[PDB]
Amino acid sequence: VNQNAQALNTLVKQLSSNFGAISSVLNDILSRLDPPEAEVQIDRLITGRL
Amino acid sequence: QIAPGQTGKIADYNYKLPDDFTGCVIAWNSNNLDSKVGGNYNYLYRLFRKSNLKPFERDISTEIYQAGSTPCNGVEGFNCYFPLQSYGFQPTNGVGYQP
Amino acid sequence: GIYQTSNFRVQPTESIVRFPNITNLCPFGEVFNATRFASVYAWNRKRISNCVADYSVLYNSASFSTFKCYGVSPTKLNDLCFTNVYADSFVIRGDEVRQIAPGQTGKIADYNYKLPDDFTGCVIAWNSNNLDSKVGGNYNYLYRLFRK
Amino acid sequence: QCVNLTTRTQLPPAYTNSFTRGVYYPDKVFRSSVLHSTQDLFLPFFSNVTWFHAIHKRFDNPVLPFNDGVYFASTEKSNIIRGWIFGTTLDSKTQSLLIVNNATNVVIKVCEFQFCNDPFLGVYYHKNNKSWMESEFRVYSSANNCTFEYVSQPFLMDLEGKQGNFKNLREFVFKNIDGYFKIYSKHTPINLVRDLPQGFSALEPLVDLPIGINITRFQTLLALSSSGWTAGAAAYYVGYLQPRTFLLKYNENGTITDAVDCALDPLSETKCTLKSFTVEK
Amino acid sequence: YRVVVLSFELLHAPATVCGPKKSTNLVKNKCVNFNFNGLTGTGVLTESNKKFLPFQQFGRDIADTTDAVRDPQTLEILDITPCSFGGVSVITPGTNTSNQVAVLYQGVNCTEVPVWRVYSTGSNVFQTRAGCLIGAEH
Ligand SMILES: *[C@@H]1O[C@H](CO)[C@@H](O)[C@H](O)[C@H]1NC(C)=O
Ligand SMILES: *[C@@H]1O[C@H](CO)[C@@H](O)[C@H](O)[C@H]1NC(C)=O
Ligand SMILES: *[C@@H]1O[C@H](CO)[C@@H](O)[C@H](O)[C@H]1NC(C)=O
Repeated sequence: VNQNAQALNTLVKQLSSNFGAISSVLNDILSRLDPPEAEVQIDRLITGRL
Repeated sequence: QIAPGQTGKIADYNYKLPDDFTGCVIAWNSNNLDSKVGGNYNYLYRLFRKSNLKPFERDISTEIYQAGSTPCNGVEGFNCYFPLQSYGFQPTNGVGYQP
Repeated sequence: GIYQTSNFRVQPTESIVRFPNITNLCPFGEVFNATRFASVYAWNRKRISNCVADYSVLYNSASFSTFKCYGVSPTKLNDLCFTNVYADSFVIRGDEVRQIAPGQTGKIADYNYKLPDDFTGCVIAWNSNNLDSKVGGNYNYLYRLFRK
Repeated sequence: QCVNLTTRTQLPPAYTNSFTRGVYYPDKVFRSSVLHSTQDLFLPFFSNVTWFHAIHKRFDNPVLPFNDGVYFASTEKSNIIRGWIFGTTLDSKTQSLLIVNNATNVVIKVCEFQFCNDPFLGVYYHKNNKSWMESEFRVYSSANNCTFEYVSQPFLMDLEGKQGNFKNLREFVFKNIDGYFKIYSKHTPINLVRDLPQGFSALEPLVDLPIGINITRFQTLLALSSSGWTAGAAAYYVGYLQPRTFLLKYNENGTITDAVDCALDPLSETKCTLKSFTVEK
Repeated sequence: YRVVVLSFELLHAPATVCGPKKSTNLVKNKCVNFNFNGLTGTGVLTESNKKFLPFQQFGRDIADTTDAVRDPQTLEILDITPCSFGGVSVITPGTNTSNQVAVLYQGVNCTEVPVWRVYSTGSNVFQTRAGCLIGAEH
């Protein structure tokens, strides 16, 4: 039980990292840049989460 | 502002290039060809719009634009303008302002 | 057997937004509707900061002869915001209201008050003939004609 | 007007051990029954803090630095400490900032002054009226340029009081980060003679201001013809903050109850790496 | 002519006069998308009993996910719950026998199943500990 809870916990916890992008919140990247630049950030985010 | 994804008056209101463009652009000055000291006001551009237009779309409507909150009718009114505007094309201008 | 497909979601319906009970306005009445302003040679300067600015009520008002902004579109002033505000108030001739634009020439633009080539701000002018004008001529208002 | 008071006895600087003091709420979130690990500017545990006191024959109000905020503590009665100054030069070579708790109002402002060597406020004592009347206000010599000012509501604060033991334990911590001046504070009733006690109590936030200037030094303002005086018994202590990592324990109601310093000694490091207050064999 | 010139500036120092904030009404008990003082999210809001301190605004969880907020205009506590989701399952005998099927919405209390539709109110809605079963008889 302990190992299962810990693995799930860290999975959820990996959603608040940067991976090199500007911010960890997708809405803030979308609502602060233009589509020709937000793409290069969203790509980093999706790579890390994958 | 012609390159894909750029911004500004032209790229935003009259001519929009798509982001997946696969083509070339050719540009050269024609000052001594079509510029007159009196001013070639045959050339007009759109200054205002309710919103930006889709890629490779062409707008020709001449209905007056409204800037202020108040509505407008007729042909002219305060803070309600004819959106078209002409260039001051003369050879005497500095670099860039030539056609 | 039994197979899996097609996740689903409840798909929220409407939107909502909230903010604090904002109440501390800027005293515009003391700079726009003051009893008397200064002359062009001594344009009065008043600073505004630390308050709430509402440009809608002044942009929709039509009693103003001219409302020309250069650094911001008129509708966007109610969506952006600032570090400092300064108001330069004065009184001029009705024919010299076109000289106050940045980079122009003329006696007022060259002797009294000039605007920089990259002025970020706005100019609001209105006629108040019946407010401070008299039959005998309110000579208290005067300008500069000679300067080095 | 401002004159130097030199009638004192001389003593060396004194140091004292700050066991567990100077923990504040790093942010505005709420949590319940949790252990959270934070990194921020704190006052290291069991550090040595500088100690200044005004007794009877002593009048000590020197200029001390201000780097990465400071923890200022006071064991006092009769409200003798009143003011605070800040600025890069404090001499109109650069901007300057001022906080004061007058007997009537609390004043805050940024301007360009020129402070004397020993500015102070002076309250007369029992001049046939039983009312210690504040009459001396010698902070600066001028105020050239101002970019922001403010003053709060007037009030009444007693300028009298004599106790055998200091009752007010006032703790303050100040920081200046990226143009925001932050002030956290807390008040406690204590019965101790000449020391800062043992105990745990966190400091809530009180104020944030958008000043935006460089601050490097500071100085206190103390409550006292041009020579001769009487200062009420009072003591204040100064400590400095450093970047550390702490482990904070939130109870059921979201109020901090205990903390652990993850760099003091190896046992605490073990506690910190396991994220618990008890470690098994 | 009386003239006034505004000489403000942009985007170089912490602002001091900003102004432009407007607020709508508050709703409850339906999945909506909200913005509380720049906290953007989506979910359903309910009345809670958590006891914030006077200076605290948000509330967070073990995994650092917000689950409680304080209404800026009236000082009250709202609990946030994400609205439902799950997978869909098709129970079928082979196509060699029949073209009839049953549908399982797993992990959903089918008081709100509807949000092909015919298998959303078809011939029954049977509740089981694994979810809502539609098209099969008890
Ligand atoms: C702190 O100051 C006291 C003063 O006596 C001294 O004994 C002690 O060693 C000092 N500790 C540190 C870490 O500087
Ligand atoms: C938490 O606060 C409640 C009242 O809000 C109080 O009844 C309770 O005793 C507090 N917690 C503890 C551990 O005392
Ligand atoms: C099974 O029988 C019970 C009576 O013992 C009855 O209440 C219930 O409705 C029946 N279930 C079904 C699915 O018919």
